[PDB]
Amino acid sequence: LDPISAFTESGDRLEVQSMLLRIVDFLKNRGITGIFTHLLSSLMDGWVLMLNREVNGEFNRELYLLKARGMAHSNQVREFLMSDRGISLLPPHLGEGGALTGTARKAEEARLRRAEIERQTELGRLQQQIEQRRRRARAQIEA
Amino acid sequence: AGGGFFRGSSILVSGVAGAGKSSLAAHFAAAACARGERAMYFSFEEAADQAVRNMRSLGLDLGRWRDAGLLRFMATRPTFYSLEMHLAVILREVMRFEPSVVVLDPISAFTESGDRLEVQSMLLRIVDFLKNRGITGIFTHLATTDAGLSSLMDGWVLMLNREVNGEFNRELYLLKARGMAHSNQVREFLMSDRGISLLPPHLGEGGALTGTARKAEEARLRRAEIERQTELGRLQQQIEQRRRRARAQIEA
Amino acid sequence: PHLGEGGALTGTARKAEEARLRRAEIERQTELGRLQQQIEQRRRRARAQIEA
Amino acid sequence: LEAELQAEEIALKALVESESA
Ligand SMILES: Nc1ncnc2c1ncn2[C@@H]1O[C@H](COP(=O)(O)OP(=O)(O)O)[C@@H](O)[C@H]1O
Ligand SMILES: [Mg+2]
Repeated sequence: LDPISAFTESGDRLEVQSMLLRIVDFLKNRGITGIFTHLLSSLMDGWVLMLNREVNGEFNRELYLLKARGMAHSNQVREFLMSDRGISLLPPHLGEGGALTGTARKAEEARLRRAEIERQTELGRLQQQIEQRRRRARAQIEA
Repeated sequence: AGGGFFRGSSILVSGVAGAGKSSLAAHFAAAACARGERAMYFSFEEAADQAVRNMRSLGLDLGRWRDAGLLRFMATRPTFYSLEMHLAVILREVMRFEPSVVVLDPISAFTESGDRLEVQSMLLRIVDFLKNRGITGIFTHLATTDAGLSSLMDGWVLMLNREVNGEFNRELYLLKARGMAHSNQVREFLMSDRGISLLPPHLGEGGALTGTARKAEEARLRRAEIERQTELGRLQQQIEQRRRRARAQIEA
Repeated sequence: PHLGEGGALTGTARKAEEARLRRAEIERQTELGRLQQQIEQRRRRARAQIEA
Repeated sequence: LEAELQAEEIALKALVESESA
């Protein structure tokens, strides 16, 4: 049913909700899966929230699952990318920052990589200084 | 304080969708049936067999009590009657069944069906009948602004599914319990095969957190303690070596 | 009633801030005393150098 | 001299740790 918002936007609330309840009841009675796309949510046994949010001047695509009565659904907000090959869902990067799940995810990857490179270069500079001071001490002792 | 809500009480399990309000109400009812008592569920948006199947995920076996007759599952829709007819049918079934615990899930369903004054009238009549007959009532509600229905109820349990850093952590508050002392703390209600488990909060800087935030704060404290101990050892070693230096200078 | 800066806090946060303030005053005491003892030992140093 | 060298090494390690902090 793509979309059910068409009925609601115009019809009386009671009337439209009655029709919706009736449709759901009939489908379930006949044992038929029912997808309802919406632009109120407790009449459904599963609820998938789709989002196209704005992040730093760039819009990003996040899908997550906030309802599923008789199962265990992941509470994490995964990043869904649409493409010719199909619709793909990529997991979030866990740890610092939470999930990000966008070009900011790429930015956090880059920042952490830069900081690791910096840590290595600085530990190297300290090792070099320590070796040079050791040589200085050896020389002074020989003197 | 005392071991739970008073028997003659009106409880309000309020929440957003996916907060396990129906699950907590089902736990109430199953406890009633387990104590040798007799209880009703009044589902206004779900089927009885569907409910049994779904709660068997959290570990309850409501089917045993249903078969024993200690559980009656009445499934009726908000729009298939007039709110007055709903009141009448509910009262009649409750009378013939003579329960100890009654669940109404969701009482939010009887909103658009009628005028809001009549909705308050219906809800107040139901609450008064249950209390006056000495029946524990559980009333589930769906939604943060103002509801107005909390005053009629004597106990308030707020369930919450909160998005924190891209994760929906589950939290439970006991907002009100008239005539008792209760925790003003946010316990963390974890839904699992064994059941619903409320875990205590993390007391310290930053609050309770209750989730991946708790894990983050715990890891921060751990790393910081290790850092402090490493600094302590570093300074002790520096002191010892400077002491060797000064003792050797004195010997020179 | 709360007074001064910091706000009413009103809760475990108020109790935590009072604990922080007690700890801060204890640390002030330790700092002052350690500075005094350090001054005394610095003097010992200088007086002994003078003797030498 | 050798002990002073060791202490300086330790101080450099401590500075790296503080930077980590
Ligand atoms: N085995 C399980 N593990 C984790 N979560 C579960 C399990 N079984 C059910 N749930 C949770 O129970 C929720 C349904 O609770 P429900 O009582 O329907 O709340 P509401 O009445 O607000 O819709 C689902 O969101 C689902 O995540
Ligand atoms: Mg439900």
